[PDB]
Parts: sequence; structure tokens; C-alpha cells
Amino acid sequence: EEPVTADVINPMALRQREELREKLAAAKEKRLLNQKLGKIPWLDDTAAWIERSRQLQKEKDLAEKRDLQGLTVEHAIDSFREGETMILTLKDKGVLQEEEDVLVNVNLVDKERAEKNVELRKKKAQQKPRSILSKPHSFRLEQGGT
Amino acid sequence: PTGEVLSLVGKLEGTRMGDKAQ
Amino acid sequence: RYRKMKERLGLTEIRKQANRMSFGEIEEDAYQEDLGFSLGHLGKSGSGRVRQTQVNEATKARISKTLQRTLQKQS
Amino acid sequence: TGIFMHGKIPTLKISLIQIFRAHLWQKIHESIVMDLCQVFDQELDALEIETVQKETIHPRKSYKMNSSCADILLFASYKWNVSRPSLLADSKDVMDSTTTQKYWIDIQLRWGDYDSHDIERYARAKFLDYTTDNMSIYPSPTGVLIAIDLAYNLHSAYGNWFPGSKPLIQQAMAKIMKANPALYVLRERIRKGLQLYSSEPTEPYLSSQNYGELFSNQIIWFVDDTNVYRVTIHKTFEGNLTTKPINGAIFIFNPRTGQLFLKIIHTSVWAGQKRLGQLAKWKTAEEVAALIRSLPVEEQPKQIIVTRKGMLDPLEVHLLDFPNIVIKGSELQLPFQACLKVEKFGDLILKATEPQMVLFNLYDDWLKTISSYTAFSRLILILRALHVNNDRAKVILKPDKTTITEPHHIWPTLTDEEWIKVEVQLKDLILADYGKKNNVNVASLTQSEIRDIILGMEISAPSQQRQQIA
Amino acid sequence: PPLSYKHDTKLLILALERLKEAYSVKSRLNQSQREELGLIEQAYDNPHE
Amino acid sequence: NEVTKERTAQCFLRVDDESMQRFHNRVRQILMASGSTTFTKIVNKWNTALIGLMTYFREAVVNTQELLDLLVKCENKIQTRIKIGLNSKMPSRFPPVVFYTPKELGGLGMLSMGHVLIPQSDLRWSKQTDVGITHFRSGMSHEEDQLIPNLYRYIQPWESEFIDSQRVWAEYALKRQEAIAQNRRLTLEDLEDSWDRGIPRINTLFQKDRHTLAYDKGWRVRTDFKQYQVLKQNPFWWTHQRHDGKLWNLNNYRTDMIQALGGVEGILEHTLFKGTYFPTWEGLFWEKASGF
Amino acid sequence: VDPRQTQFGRNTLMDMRLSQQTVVDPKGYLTDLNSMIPTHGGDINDIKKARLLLKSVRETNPHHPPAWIASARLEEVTGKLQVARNLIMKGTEMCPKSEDVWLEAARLQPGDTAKAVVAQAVRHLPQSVRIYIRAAELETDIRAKKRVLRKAL
RNA sequence: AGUGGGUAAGAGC
Repeated sequence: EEPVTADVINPMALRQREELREKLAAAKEKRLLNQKLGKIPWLDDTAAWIERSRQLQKEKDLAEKRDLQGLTVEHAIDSFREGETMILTLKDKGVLQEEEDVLVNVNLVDKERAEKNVELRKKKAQQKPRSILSKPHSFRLEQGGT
Repeated sequence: PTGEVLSLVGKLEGTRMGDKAQ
Repeated sequence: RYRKMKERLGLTEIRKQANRMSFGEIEEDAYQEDLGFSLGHLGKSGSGRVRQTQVNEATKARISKTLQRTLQKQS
Repeated sequence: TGIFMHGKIPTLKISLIQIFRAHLWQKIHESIVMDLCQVFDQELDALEIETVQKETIHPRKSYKMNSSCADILLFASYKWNVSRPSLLADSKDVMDSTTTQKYWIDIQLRWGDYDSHDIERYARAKFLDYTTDNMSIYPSPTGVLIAIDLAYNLHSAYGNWFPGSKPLIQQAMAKIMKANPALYVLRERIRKGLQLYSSEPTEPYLSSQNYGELFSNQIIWFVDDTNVYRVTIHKTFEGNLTTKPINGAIFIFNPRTGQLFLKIIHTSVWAGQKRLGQLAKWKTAEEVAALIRSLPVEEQPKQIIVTRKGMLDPLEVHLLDFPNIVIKGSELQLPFQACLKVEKFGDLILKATEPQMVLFNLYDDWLKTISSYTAFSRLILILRALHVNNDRAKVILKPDKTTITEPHHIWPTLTDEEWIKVEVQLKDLILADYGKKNNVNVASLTQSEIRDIILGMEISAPSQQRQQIA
Repeated sequence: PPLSYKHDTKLLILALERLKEAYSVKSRLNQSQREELGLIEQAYDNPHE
Repeated sequence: NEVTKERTAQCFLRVDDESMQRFHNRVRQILMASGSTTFTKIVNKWNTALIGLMTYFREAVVNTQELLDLLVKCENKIQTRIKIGLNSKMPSRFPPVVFYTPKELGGLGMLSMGHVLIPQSDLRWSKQTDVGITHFRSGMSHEEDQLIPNLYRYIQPWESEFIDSQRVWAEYALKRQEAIAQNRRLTLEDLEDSWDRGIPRINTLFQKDRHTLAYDKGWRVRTDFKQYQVLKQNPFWWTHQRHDGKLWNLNNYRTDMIQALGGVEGILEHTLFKGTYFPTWEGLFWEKASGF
Repeated sequence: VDPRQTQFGRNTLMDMRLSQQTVVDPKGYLTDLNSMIPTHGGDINDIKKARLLLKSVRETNPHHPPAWIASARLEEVTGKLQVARNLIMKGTEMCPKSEDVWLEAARLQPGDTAKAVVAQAVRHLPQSVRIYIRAAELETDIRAKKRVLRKAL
């Protein structure tokens, strides 16, 4: 057929333009910083400074005379038995990852993994197997009460 | 489109050596 | 003896990172005398190491026993 | 294979033989055929399908490129208004072309090249040739042919279209191209042959095979930040289940001498912070670096092992002044977050009104009679048991009322043989509880398996169809 | 070369670097090359000897 | 002239016949010692020889048409050897993307001192999105078939090199003499425009071992005489990277070679990359050798 | 570069902990007025990953002077000596109490700019004396040295 | 212009 010319993806050009944009941004920030940084008798007389120091010394002598919770947990409501209390900790996430800070219990994770593994052992929209597998019950907190 | 390397004798004399370099 | 020989001939962390070459991101050849030599991910961005890969001293270069004997004689 | 080789390239012959070993082409055809069978069996009422049959074909049908036969046959309920044959991306269809009661489906796999990889044109050409071919055998004159270029992962369907078939087939084939066990095997084998990876480098990664190499006279620091930001949640039958944040404890444990360092963090730190997780990570890294700076050079650690993988990045940032201090990740989950479950720790950190740092000796006095390796093994077994039950484990801790925990240390003082008996009882506890959650007998486990369970190994397989390797 | 030469060390370092550049790319070393490298490193660890 | 400041004389340069014979011998021994040798090793040896010759004899190639013919002949020899290595039969329409692809993208990364045209039919790729399969060409430009950039234009002539070096060193002397008075060390900031210009490249001033190198004297003679100690001939027998700096930059050449080939997208279209189903080309790396 | 030459010739801390019949052994916090690790260039392998991580530290802990110092020194050893100045200025606008950031600013910025930065430090922190000594060192004029020292006193 | 340099080996029916 007749195609359409696409933009060429050149990693060298990408790095060069990234460096150029960084340099331009750094120059702009330097100008903006210098905009603020560029706004800053007794300076030479020793006897005048001595007198001023003495007068400041005597002046000093005369003067001396929980509601903060709105995050989510990676568990179901029924996973928590009413008659027991548990400790909920943070879930291990990469620092650079910017997902929601979910809250998690280690014992319930162990139980969920065991039952999931058990489910797999027992097992032994359209196209569910390739969607629910290759493509986590939770509830959010409100003022510390759910 | 043969894939063979052609000799640039008598070729591209409209270009210097310091061009296409910053 | 097998453990010592495996440590001596085993792949080191810096050597393991040396033969890893970053896809797409082209690196300028820092060896004028030979273009066929590169450090790979060693010293290259995206290597997955924030800190520098230290030197495995188990791969230190040392002389033979007979060379040590000859050096001691020539001393 | 369906791959055509133009000129013998012995290296490429070997490579393609290895990639498609163990009859991979036939298995890929089987996987695609069965995925289409399932996706049509799901939508059998909305498409007016009476039934769907997986047509039998020759064992070597996947290689039959000169001719072709039907693989999937669709039986109409009463009548299907087959439209004019067209490409898969052609949304427009002249629906009323011919009525029929069958809809055969053919599936072709090809290894495309640079010049020949346009799968739409290939699909149309193959459909026309096979339909008009006398050697090609098909039940009805109405059907569709789906061609897949594995070398470029390009899928397209050409041919007849009964009502509602185009969107369903488009979505189904997009899903199968995105995810498919046989296709995944093909991708993995190609990646292995080409020897390129999607940024999964090899770094020190503590497992159950190098666990023995840990037991050396070098200085080791296990750093844990699991118990930094945590809350207590309790469920009220009358109202609603509610939470309350509590103090956190960073572990800087040392297996060599049991010098366990607690960084106690008051809840007041998370006052105006909108991202608690990474803040806790950076706080832990800062405290670890400060502790290493505090200690003299001789006692400074050389290996820092973290149970969680979240400390691999921050520590290296805050340990940027200590290059000879290697940091090891731990695939095995050492139960160190459960040490706060000891009655001597949770109360202490919950009534600590200000952040501070405390030292403990997890090996109370055992080092007087056992080496620090045995002390560490016993300690990790005790923590595994405590994380498992925390109730029967407490009972096993004291076998008799004579065993009294003095306030000077944490674990009860017992005789050597009493320690042996408590250890074996705790091992039985752990094995029995693992069997409770895995329906496996204790005797069913082997020595290596029991060691793995104590360390924290698990076995799972949601996609076992990779059994097609065999 | 005196026993108290100011540049007695820089020259040795430069000579060792020049000798070592013979194997900057050699992926494999036989016995002669490894003995040479061992002698170079032993001289580098104890410059005075 | 240094007094009249006029063009009193004209200097015509040429590559010596002995140098051409030596280069041909080097290429011949590269090729004949390739019965059991990886293609990448051969391409790297050829690239090293070519950069040595072109950087040493820049401005002298242009007048030596015999050298141009020898260069393109040897490049064709290398390509023929690689093609024979692939299959024991000469390709009829072999494409240049295999040879002139940078080694990180899986290619051989061979430097071309010649004139190789890329057929337009080799600059088209295809991509499948939800709407369907779309086709892309490399360039909107309506010109002849794409020509890979030639190393010729990516080496600055010696006359320009020396004039630029003199200007840069005068500027550096002025900066140093005006910074001694105000008592500030040159801190890499004002020495950024004049970075890779002077013949004793300014990068050598900022080199890590700039103190211990100052006591290395007579290094050019040692480098020349090194051929009597090492079994391998040194293409850069005349300069030292540490002492003299890097006198050639291939960043622009490889940039324009990636650009001419249609970019990473087209180059990988020529490869099995889309057959690996990798979502992107960014977070990937190679491994030179397998575990076994 | 050393001016003699011619054509032919990090992430620190602030909290330390002292190490010395009970079970609880608390350690008192120790603070240090200065924490200046040398440049120690070449120890960072992934420049981009380290830059991203230090940016994340700066975002998460804006009042941590070691974060700004480490980020600026990483930029400096990288060679981007302008973004290091910008980062230090942002830190000074964010951590006026710690004089280490201001001292790093004086170290990085050229003469007049660093003098103005030290004056801004005096505005924010007129009690610390290290900035005064640094400004005296920068001010080449004997009269300027006298002025800055008398302002300090 | 051109032929080739493009035979997988194996098991008995």
C-alpha cells in the first residue's frame, strides 16, 4: 500500500535533546536565582567600630539589668474476624514506584498464599484464563474507621 | 540497492570534511 | 581445594557486569587503541548499581611458588 | 516447522531447530486452536451457535503449507447471514451475502521475513488460494482463515464473517497474542537464544543454596523495616472495624553476637506526609547509615542483608560512602517482623512516647555453650514458630513452670537437652501448621523440603501449561 | 637513581602502567602472562622492595 | 607566511604508497586469519584499522584516489567474508543494515569509508495497533535512496584542527592569566565550548591522572618502539589517548548512521526484536557470552 | 584544574550513637556541626538512577541537608555544575537553619555569587561563625575582610 | 552470464 512516514526514533538524538533541554532549563533557573541573589563610615574607621562595639556592649549590659488516615488496605472486610485484632503493616514497594501506599498483614498474606496455592492444587469477560492471570481484595479507610 | 560498497572517487565533492560535525 | 579453585575461576560481580551490554543506548568507545574493547554495563548508565562494583580480591594476580623462591634468592 | 529457509545457513538451521524443538509448532497450533474453541464456547448463545466442534486434523497439519484443511467448524442455530469476505480490520461488512449453517475456521502459522511479513495480504492470498484449491478440503464454502506471523507477531483474519463475529474474534485474538502459553514458550526460547533480557540483572540474592555460605566469621547485619509504619485494627460487632497507628521498630540485627538494634519511631513523624511508604524507606536507610557511621571501622558490617526488596535502592543511596559494604537481597523470608510479637517488644515500643534507639542481645546466654551459628539457627527457628502460631509457640517456650524468664534477657533459660526438646517440638509445630495450610502430611516433606519451609519457601503454579516443554 | 629520589615512585608507577597495558584487552592469560602480572602487582604493592 | 600573512605557498598532500601497502597488508592479514573467528572480532579489527588510517591520514585521503579505491575494495572484502561466513553462497541483494548497525542494536557496527546506498524498500516497517496494522516509511524527503553517512565528513581536517587548537590555547592562556589574579581554579565551566578542540585535548587538563602523567616523558618514541615488544601492530602508533586525548569523535557519525537507517524502529524491524514481544527497546541489555 | 598546569604542564549524616545488668541499652543522639564527605568521585555507577533516587529523597525529606549536599556533589562529579548550584540554592531556600548547605553553596558558586549566598546565610543564620569565616576568605579586599569580620563580631 | 559450494543422521517395516 501507500504508507505514512513516521517520526524516526533516534536514541542519540533523544539523549542530545535531553541534554540540551536540561542545559536550557538550568540556565533559566540560574537567571531566576540571580534575579533574587542580585538584590543584596564605620565600615573603614577602626576607632568608630571600637566605639560602636563598646556602646553595644554597654547597651547589652543595660538590657540585662486516627483522623489522619485515608489510605487503603489490601484485604477484605470478612478477612478480619470480629473477635480478634491484628497488626497491619506497609507493603514492600519500590521507592521509585508511585503506587498507592496499601496496608497489609503478613499472617493474612501467608494464609491467602496458602489457600491460593491450595486452590491451584485443587484445580489440578471473554477468554478469562488469559485475563485474570496475565492481565487483591481491598477496602479504603476513612478517619480510622471502616 | 545491490548491497556493494561504491567508491566515492569523483563523488560528493560538494561537501567538506568539517561539515556535519559540531 | 575445589572451593578455592571455583572462587579463583568463578565469575566475579564486576566481570559479570562487564559482559552485559546495554541495548539501544550507544556508548562512545573510550579505548582509542582498540574499538573492540568495552566495559559493557560497567560504568554505564542503567546498570542497576547505584554504588560502584567493588573488586573481588579473590581474583588477585600473584606469582608462582617457584617465582617466589627465585625472588627470595634474588634478594 | 513452517519456516522456509532460502539457502542453507547452518547456524540459522541449528538456531531454528533449537527454538522449535519438542514439536513446538504443533503445540502452538494446538494452543491457538483450543483458545479459539474456548472463546467460542463462552459466547455460544449470543452468536446463535448450535454447537462448536474441534475438527480433527492430521498430526502434521501445522506444517501443511501447500494445502490446508478446516480446524474449527461452527454450526449455526438456524441460519447465518455470512457476509462478503474481507480483512479483519475491515469494520464495514455487507452482511447479507449468503445464508449458511456452517462456519469453518482455518489457522495458519508462518515465519515472516522483512519483505514478506504483511499478514493481511498473506491471509487474503492464502484464503483465496485454499478456498479455490481442489486439494484443500473444507466442509462449507463459508469460512475464515486466521494467519499468524510469529517472527513479527502479526495476526490477521480474512474471509467470511457471520454476524457479530468480527468484534469477538478481534478481541479474542488480541488477547491470545498478548497472552498465550505456547507463544510465551516461543518468546522465552527466542530470548534465550538471542541472549537479551528485559533488565533483570543478577545481584547478590540470598537463597537457600548460599544460606550455608552466610555462616562465616564475617560481620553480617540483617536490616528490616517491615515494622516501621503499622496500625492496630479491631472489628466492632456493634459498629465498624477501626484502626489506630502505633510506633515502629527498625531491626538492625547482627547474627554474629545477637546485638539487635531497635530504632523506635513515634507515630508523630507521619504528621504532614502524603507518601508514607517511601518516607519510611528513606528513614530506615538514614538510620542504618547513621548506625554504621556510629560504630568504629573494625565493627562496621561488610554484608547487609534485607528481607524486603525495598531497601536495595535506598541503602545504596545512604551507604554511598561505604563501597566495600555489599548489600544482599533475600528471596527467602526470614521471620524478623514477628520478633515484635514477643511480649518484651510490642509493649516497650507502644509506650515509648518519643523516638529513640535500644539494644538487645537475642542470644541471651546461649553463646556460652553453642557457637553463634547454632544460636542463629535456633533463633530463626524460634522466630519461625512465633510467626506461625504465637500461642502454641509461647506454650512450647516454657515446658515447665521451673523455666523462668529473668528480666535481664528475653528467651527463657533452659537446659541443653530441654533446648533440644523445645527445638524439635517447635519444628513439629511449624511442619504441622504448614501441612494445615497445604493439606500435606509432615512425613510427606523431605529434609530439604523441611529446611525450605523453615526458611520460607513456597510452591505455586497458576499456569502449568508450560508442561508443553516436555 | 638515588635512594632518596623525590620522583622514585612516579617513575615506577608509570613503568608498571606501561608494562600492564600489554594485557588491557587480553581476555585470557597463559602462565607467562600471569607470572608477569603477578610480578607487576607484587612490585606495585611494595614499591620500595 | 608569518610576516606577510599571505598565501605564499600551496601544500598538496598525499598518502604514501608504503602506508597504503601497509594498510592493505593489515586488511589482508585480518581477512586471512578469519577461518575460526567471530564476525564481531573481524569488524572491530577493520574498524580500528580504518579509524587509525583515516585519523592519521586525514586531508591526505582526498588526493589519493588509489587509497579511496583500496578502502572501498577492502570494505567489500570484509563484507564478502562476513557474508560467506553466514551462508556459503553470495547474496544477490544483501542489505547494509546488518553491517552498519551499531553493536548495541545487535549489528556489527562497521565504519564505512565509502558510498553505500540503502534501498528505499528497506526503510519500511509495520506496527499492529487495535485498529489494525499500519505501515511506515523512514523519510518524508523525496530524494534518492538513502546513503549511509560516510566517515569522511566526520573527521576534522588537520589545518582546521591546528587553527582551532591555537585559538583554544590562546583563549585558555588568557583565561588562566585573568584567573590567577582573581585566584580561582578553572572549574570546567568556562572550558566547555573549547572541550574537544585543542590537539593536546583540553580533556587531558581535567584527566584523573594528570599529575603522574607529567613525569611520563618521551612517550611518543616509546609508543613507536612498542612494535618491537608486542606481537600485535598498533594502529595508533603515533598518539597516546591519555597524553594527547581523543582526537576523533564518532558520536555524530553513529547518530547519523542510526538516523539514516530509519532509526531503532526500522533497524529492529529488520531483526527478530518484534518476535521477542518485548514491550519496548529501552530497558533491555545484551549478554556477550552464555553461562556455559 | 591546578592553575600551575599549562598546555604542556556525599550522602552524609547528622546523628551518631555512642557505644558504651539490664535489657534496654539506649543510645543518646549525637549531633555534629559539620558533615562534609570529600568529593569521592567515581563511586557512583548509575548516574541517572542515583539522580532519581536523590531527587526522591529531596522530595520526601526536604529538610535533610545531607540530601541536598549529596545531590549537588553528584551533579558536580557528573559535570553539570549549574544544576548543582541550582539544587544547592533550592536547599538553602528550604534548609536555612543548617549552615552546611550554605558552606557547600560558597564552595560551589563563584566569587560574587557565593558572597551573596553567604550574606543570605547571615540573614537567615546570623549566629553561626563558619559562614563568616568563609565570607572573609572570599572577600579579597582587606577592607571587605574587615567589614565582614566586624559584622560577624 | 552461469553451475554448484543447499544430501540431517537413525529404527526396522
